[PDB]
Amino acid sequence: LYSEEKAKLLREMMAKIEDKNEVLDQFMDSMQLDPETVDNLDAYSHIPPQLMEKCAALSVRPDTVRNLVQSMQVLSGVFTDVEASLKDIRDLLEEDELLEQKFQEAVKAELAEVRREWAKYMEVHEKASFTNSELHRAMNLHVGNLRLLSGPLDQVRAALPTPALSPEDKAVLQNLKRILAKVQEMRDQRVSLEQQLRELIQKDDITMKKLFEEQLKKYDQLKVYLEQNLAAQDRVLCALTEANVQYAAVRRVLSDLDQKWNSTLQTLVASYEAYEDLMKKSQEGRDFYADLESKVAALLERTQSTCQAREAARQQLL
Repeated sequence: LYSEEKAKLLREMMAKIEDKNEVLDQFMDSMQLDPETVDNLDAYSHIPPQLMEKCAALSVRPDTVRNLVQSMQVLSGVFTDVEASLKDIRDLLEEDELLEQKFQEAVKAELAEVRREWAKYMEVHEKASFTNSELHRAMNLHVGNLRLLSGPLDQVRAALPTPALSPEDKAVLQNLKRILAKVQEMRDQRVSLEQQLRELIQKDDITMKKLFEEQLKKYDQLKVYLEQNLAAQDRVLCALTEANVQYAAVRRVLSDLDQKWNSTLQTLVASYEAYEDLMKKSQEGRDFYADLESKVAALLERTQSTCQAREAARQQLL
């Protein structure tokens, strides 16, 4: 009979709180602003734990970059050596063709096999070259980062981009977080006063009927506090929207800085995680081209021997 009056008072107050909260949420969500402001600033200067983990892990095996680069050195040397031997085989064969035509104007089997093997190894080198150039491209892609993670930490941190906000921008941000703090305080106060109202309503058990006009007076104070809370919103929203206007540009800046930070970090992680593959593919190249160099050097020997034997067999001229 009297709980219905309290339920009415509570209903009115909850209607007001719900409307105001609704508009507030529309503005706040429309501004992409949250009391957990995405200004970070602190984050930009702190090396990510996972990165420092990777650095410390590289400090236990300091022959990473060294062994990789040296492997690529050997590989390159064998590469150009193979090219040189192939060229020498070609030259010897063309000289033999010349001498054979001269001899034949004024007057085998092994030679054909040699020529075929030469074309064969020329093609093998041709196809492997793509693999090799891909390996060099990966080397360029990752070696610098692998060398950065293997060095001092201050350089790893130096690689990360940092803000350079003018003092004006700093003031703008501080004002924005001040107003956002006021909004948060206002919301916490709103929920707190709500719970105080519910608590006093629930425990208010009473025992002509004008007594209601007297016993409902115990809510007048909480109603004053709540009206003050709800009526202060429009102004703090005006201030917050003005500050946000002054904040759009710094938002742009710090957003681009965020994405650059993340891209840098991701590239460094990618290089660290690619090292192993780099090493195994470099070892594969070294094996492939050590064997190929072996076969091409043997072919060169047999070419010299066969062309010398042909030029010697041209003794009919004696």
